[PDB]
Amino acid sequence: GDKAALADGHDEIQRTRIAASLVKIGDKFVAIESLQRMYNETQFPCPLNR
Amino acid sequence: VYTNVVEFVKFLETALAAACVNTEFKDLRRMIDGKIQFKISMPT
Amino acid sequence: DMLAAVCEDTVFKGVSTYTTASGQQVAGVLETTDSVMRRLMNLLGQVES
Amino acid sequence: FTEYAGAIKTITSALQFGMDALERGLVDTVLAVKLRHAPPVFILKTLGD
Repeated sequence: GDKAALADGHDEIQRTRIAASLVKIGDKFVAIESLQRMYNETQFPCPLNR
Repeated sequence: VYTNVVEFVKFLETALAAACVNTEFKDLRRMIDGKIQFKISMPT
Repeated sequence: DMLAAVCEDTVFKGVSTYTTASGQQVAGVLETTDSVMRRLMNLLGQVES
Repeated sequence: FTEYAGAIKTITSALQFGMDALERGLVDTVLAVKLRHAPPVFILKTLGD
C-alpha cells in the first residue's frame, strides 16, 4: 500500500520504445553505453579516461 | 595460323569500384579546376 | 603450388575436350607411379573417379 | 528576401546551438555526479564481503 504512495507519480508515465544496447550477465541485465560521441564531436577531454 | 586474343577488362565490373563514385564528364579538357566547400558546424 | 606454377596462356581459346562427372572440366593429369598413388588416395580423398 | 531569410536561418542555427549545448550539460554533470560517488573496485570489493 505504501508503494502507490512511494511511486510518486512514476507510475502513469507513458511507456515508450528506447533503442540502446543490452547484455546478459548472470541473473542481471545490464545496458552498455560508451560516451565518446558526445565528447569527441565537441573536442573536449573525456572523464572516463583517467 | 594460330593466334591469341588477350582477355579484355572492364573498369566498372571490378570490385575496385566500391572506392569510387563514377560520373562520366563529357568535356574535361574545358575544365580549369573544381572544388568542394565543406562547412563543418561544431557543437559545444 | 605446383598446380599454379603452370601458365594458362593457351593459344587454342575454346577447345573444351573433356568434362568432369558433374559439369566442370579437368585442369590437368597428375601422373605418378603406384607407390605414390597408393598414398595420394588416402590423404587426398578421391571424389568422382 | 534571400538576404532576410538567409539571416533567419543563421540566428536559429545559433540558437538551436544554444539549447543543444545545454543538453550536453545534463550528460556532463550527471556523469560528473556519479564519479564523485564512485570508489574503485579494490577499495569497495573487500568491504562488500
